[PDB]
Amino acid sequence: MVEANLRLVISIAKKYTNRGLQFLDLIQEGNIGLMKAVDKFEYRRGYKFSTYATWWIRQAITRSIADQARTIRIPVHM
DNA sequence: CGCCGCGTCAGACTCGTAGGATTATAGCATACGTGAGGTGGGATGTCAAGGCCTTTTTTGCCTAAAATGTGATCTAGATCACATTTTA
Repeated sequence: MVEANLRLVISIAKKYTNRGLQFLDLIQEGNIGLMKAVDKFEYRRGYKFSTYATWWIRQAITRSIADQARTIRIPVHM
C-alpha cells in the first residue's frame, strides 16, 4: 500500500514545497500521514483510498511545517 | 610509460557609505498545565515608652583661711610768677 501511494505523498507534498522549509521533509512527513491512513482506512466505507490519506497526509505536513520550520516555535493557535 | 580530464586551490593592505527582505500554508474539538492573580500569616522590621549602671550636671558641704571691709590720721609729693644765670 505505502510503496504504491508514495506518488500521492510526493504529489501533494510538492504543492507545499514552496520555499517554506524544504522538499524531502514535506515528503517524509507525508509518508507519516500515509502510514496513518494505511493503519486507519476501511474498505467497508467503499470509498477511494486517495481521499482518506489525502486528508491524513495533509494534516501531517500541514502541522510539521508549523511545529518545525522556525528557529522560534510559534504554537498552532497563533 | 606518458598522456588526458577532471578536479583543487590562491589571488596586497588600512580606512569610509547605506539600511535591508520574503510565500503560504484548514479547521474545530478535548483536555490538560502553567502564568499572573489572590491571600492569610509567620516573621521580620520599626517606633514609642520604661528598668540596669556610669557618667555627667547640679549641687551639698567642709573647713582653711586668705581675703574684704571700718575710717580718722598722717605723709611725701606738687605749684608759680619773679630773678637771674648758665651754655652753645
